[PDB]
Amino acid sequence: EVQLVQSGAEVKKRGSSVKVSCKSSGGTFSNYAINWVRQAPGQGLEWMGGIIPILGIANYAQKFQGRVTITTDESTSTAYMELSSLRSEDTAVYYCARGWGREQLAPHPSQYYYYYYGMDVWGQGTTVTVSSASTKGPSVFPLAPSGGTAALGCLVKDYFPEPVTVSWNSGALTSGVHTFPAVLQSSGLYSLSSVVTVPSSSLGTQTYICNVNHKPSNTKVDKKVEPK
Amino acid sequence: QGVSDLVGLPNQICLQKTTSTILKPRLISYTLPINTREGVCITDPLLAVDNGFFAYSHLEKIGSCTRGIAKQRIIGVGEVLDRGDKVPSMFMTNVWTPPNPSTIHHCSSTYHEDFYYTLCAVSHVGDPILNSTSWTESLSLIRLAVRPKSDSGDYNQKYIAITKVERGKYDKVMPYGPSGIKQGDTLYFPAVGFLPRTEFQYNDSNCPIIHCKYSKAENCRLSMGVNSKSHYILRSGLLKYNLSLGGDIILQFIEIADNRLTIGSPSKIYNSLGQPVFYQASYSWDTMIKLGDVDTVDPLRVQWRNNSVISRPGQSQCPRFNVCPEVCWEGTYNDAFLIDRLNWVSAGVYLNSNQTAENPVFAVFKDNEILYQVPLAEDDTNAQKTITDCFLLENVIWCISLVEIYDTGDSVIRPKLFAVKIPAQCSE
Amino acid sequence: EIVMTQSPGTPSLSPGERATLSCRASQSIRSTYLAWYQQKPGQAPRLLIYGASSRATGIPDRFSGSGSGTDFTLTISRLEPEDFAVYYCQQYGRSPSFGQGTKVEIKRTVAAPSVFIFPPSDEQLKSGTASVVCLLNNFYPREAKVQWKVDNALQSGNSQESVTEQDSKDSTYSLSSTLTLSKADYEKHKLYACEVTHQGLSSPVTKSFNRGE
Ligand SMILES: *[C@@H]1O[C@H](CO[C@@H]2O[C@@H](C)[C@@H](O)[C@@H](O)[C@@H]2O)[C@@H](O[C@@H]2O[C@H](CO)[C@@H](O[C@@H]3O[C@H](CO)[C@@H](O)[C@H](O[C@H]4O[C@H](CO)[C@@H](O)[C@H](O)[C@@H]4O)[C@@H]3O)[C@H](O)[C@H]2NC(C)=O)[C@H](O[C@@H]2O[C@@H](C)[C@@H](O)[C@@H](O)[C@@H]2O)[C@H]1NC(C)=O
Ligand SMILES: *[C@@H]1O[C@H](CO)[C@@H](O[C@@H]2O[C@H](CO)[C@@H](O)[C@H](O)[C@H]2NC(C)=O)[C@H](O)[C@H]1NC(C)=O
Ligand SMILES: *[C@@H]1O[C@H](CO)[C@@H](O[C@@H]2O[C@H](CO)[C@@H](O)[C@H](O)[C@H]2NC(C)=O)[C@H](O)[C@H]1NC(C)=O
Ligand SMILES: *[C@@H]1O[C@H](CO)[C@@H](O[C@@H]2O[C@H](CO)[C@@H](O)[C@H](O)[C@H]2NC(C)=O)[C@H](O)[C@H]1NC(C)=O
Ligand SMILES: *[C@@H]1O[C@H](CO)[C@@H](O)[C@H](O)[C@H]1NC(C)=O
Repeated sequence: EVQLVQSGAEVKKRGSSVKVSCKSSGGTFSNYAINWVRQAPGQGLEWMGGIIPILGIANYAQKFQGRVTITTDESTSTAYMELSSLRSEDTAVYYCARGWGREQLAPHPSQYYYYYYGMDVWGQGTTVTVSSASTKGPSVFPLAPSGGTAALGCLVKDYFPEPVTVSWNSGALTSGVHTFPAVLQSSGLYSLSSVVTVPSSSLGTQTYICNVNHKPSNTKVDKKVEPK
Repeated sequence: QGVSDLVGLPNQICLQKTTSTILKPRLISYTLPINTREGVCITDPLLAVDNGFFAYSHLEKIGSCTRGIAKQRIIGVGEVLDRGDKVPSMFMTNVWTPPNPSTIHHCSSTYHEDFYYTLCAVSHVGDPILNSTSWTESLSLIRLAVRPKSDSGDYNQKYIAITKVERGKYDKVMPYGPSGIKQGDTLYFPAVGFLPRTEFQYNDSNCPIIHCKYSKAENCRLSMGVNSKSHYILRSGLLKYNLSLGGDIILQFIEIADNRLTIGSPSKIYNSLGQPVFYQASYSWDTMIKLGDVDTVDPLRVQWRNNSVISRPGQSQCPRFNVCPEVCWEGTYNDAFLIDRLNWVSAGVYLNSNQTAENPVFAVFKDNEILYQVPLAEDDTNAQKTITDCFLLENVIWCISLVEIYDTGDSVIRPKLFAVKIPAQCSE
Repeated sequence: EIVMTQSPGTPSLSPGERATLSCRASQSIRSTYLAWYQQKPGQAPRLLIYGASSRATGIPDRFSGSGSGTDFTLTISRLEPEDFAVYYCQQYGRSPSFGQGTKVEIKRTVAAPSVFIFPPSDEQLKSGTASVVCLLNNFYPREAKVQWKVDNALQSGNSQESVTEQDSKDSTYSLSSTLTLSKADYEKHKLYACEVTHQGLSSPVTKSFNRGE
């Protein structure tokens, strides 16, 4: 088996460029094609372009012609995608994927065509976030409970970049927990909620602590949530 | 007997249109030296067969066919013989290999008694067609014996730089086409002349824009060059080479007449049933097949057929069956071989697609109907160039066809060779 | 410059049922250049069908592809639980392009939400901004509407939403809405209400608190 291992997550400023890499790890590129496919969050897959390393040639979707360069280092069996003049629209997971690729005789005296077939070996993807905001850990605020069943929570607000992790009672509490997808607010910061459903009488006996971890700023906040 | 030029009275063929598979191709690609290896393209193929002998050429590159590194050019000759299966086949006798393969372009083979003379262009600027201004006209002739001899010096293989070219008003001339003919001791190679747009004599009124609402009268003239603002236009014709003259070596260019004039394109002059026929590729808006009896050789004037069924794939601007003057340079070379002059039945391979180079179909056809045909490959098969030459085998009309195909078995673009007997009866 | 459009938007089926997804091309294409992919959340896509009918290697029999020209179809003969995912069609060749995707979802009975309102924490008001949260818990189907009222004045553009994927145990959804105020504007009002509409709710349900009690 081959494995495509992609470069790590990126946070890039508005207007800069980025160069994701993808390494073949368990077989070379020999005569296959390497495609690049991006996916904005919540949105669908979008083919950006491809390269056939055993030939010289690389081809691009019209939408990305000019902004995207795709190259290889065939010796180290690695492919690169460079996207320049980045904007918020380019915040996405960028996948690298292998398939058949093929040069084709064209109905032309000199031209040739290049066909990229289905993609069966995929990399793990690289998240790239285009924003002007700076690294920032969150603030955690209780969502006070107020029979027969009650609900309480934690609001994890104004942090950057993704991700946040949330547990309850150090992971001992898992049933009835809903941790929601983060939302992005017009400040360029993220915010999410984590809630848990408990018995209404359970509010007397037990205690509830949410444990929020934010790695980009080495932040750890435990916050207890009281019926006020 | 053995294999002879198609001449005299040959064995009868079904002359009526039938949809039932009465042609069965035989693959003979193993007889030519196409040694497959992963990641090597094999292009610029050439095939000629005259009087039981044949010439073949290819250039194999490493990687792409456009930007690949030229690995090896080969020009070879041999005999076309019976396998034992009463089926004609190629057997190499003599192969030449230049020292620099990226230097030799647009070869063209003409047979005369003991040799195949192969006229080629020499260039250090790439393809002269795409680098016309930078190309210094330089021509070579590789003469190869079809029957090599033991201790003969240069009888087996003689290279000749050409130094005297008579080219009239044209700046440069070049061989342009797979094969030519002989008349007595004179050889004629299909050729192209480069003439500056400024000195091209053409009245736009002759452009037939009449039933074409979106066609401008300027389009024909603009299409006489590989783009609208090209420095040169290209004009098909012949390079004549009179062997009787002896001494050193004079090539004279003969332009094609301007009846149904289209841009200079790879062409073929061949002999059939004792007189010459001409095929010219359709590389522009005039997409129906251009072929017919040669009326005069010098000057060169072709009696083009009014053929309404055979065409070639194009791109968006001049696709298959387009008839209106447009400004375009696109199409493929798919020649045909006349096999019956009294009924004007020809045999050839066409690409059965509109804007894609695919689906090679071997077909026997008159001017206005395809009599019978058969595929040579599956229905998504990438295929571009086809060269079809026909001959007699114990008086049975056979045709050998080279087709540049993408071979899925090796994942490689390369030529393939087919033999097809033209059947006498029309049933099963 | 070929566009693929996919249908239905979001079908709801049950384990053991048969799913059939459709993909329509903006122009005719040869069958050999159509592919189908699967994607589960937080994972890369994997190829299921290629050449419009050929199963990729390692792919179960229940997946099959068909169609030609402009219209192509992917059939799961009998759904397993792990089949509930997103399915993309794609045409490939000179400039490949994807469909927009079809999510196959587990069907169950309609389930009304439970609704909870959360006033802002004092600790956040100390910092000058104020969030008010609404939780719609364990409902089905996915479509629910959250109207924010302040003294019965409905607003727009100041309240964001988020939804969980289907619960693995009960196949429901949950939604969280965050209405955001300046502390200034929060001080200026008394009754704060969440109004929820959902198919399992004939009369809209409302939960409200009066500020500071
Ligand atoms: C490959 O291209 C062929 C040629 O396309 C034409 O030429 C190119 C250069 C361009 O100008 C195109 O716009 C042209 O269509 C296609 O074949 C042609 O198809 C057309 C229309 O389908 C045929 O025409 C008809 O001619 C008949 C004459 O007997 C008439 O019956 C008919 O008239 C009626 O229709 C026109 C509108 O089309 C209206 O005025 C009235 O409705 C009128 O009553 C048409 O004029 C033409 O004969 C074809 N030429 C051929 C076969 O050489 C071909 O398309 C395929 O072939 C035809 C036969 C049908 O099967 C099509 O459905 C089919 O797609 C292209 N092939 C492919 C795969 O696209
Ligand atoms: C077309 O011909 C031009 C003219 O010579 C070529 O340009 C030369 O290329 C060589 C090799 O790259 C250089 O050493 C020369 O300096 C180039 N000359 C000039 C004036 O730039 C060119 O390479 C050819 N192009 C193609 C596509 O074949
Ligand atoms: C090829 O060359 C031969 C020899 O030069 C030509 O034969 C001569 O033709 C002229 C004019 O027709 C005669 O006056 C001479 O008597 C011929 N000489 C000989 C030795 O035969 C021949 O015509 C040339 N053919 C072509 C097609 O150019
Ligand atoms: C193809 O058709 C054209 C037009 O019908 C023919 O061209 C004419 O041929 C006559 C001789 O029969 C010439 O005198 C004319 O000058 C030609 N052009 C015209 C009339 O415009 C041509 O002969 C036909 N060719 C074949 C092989 O049938
Ligand atoms: C071009 O053709 C028209 C039509 O016959 C003619 O009147 C005109 O003189 C021609 N021009 C030239 C330069 O021959």
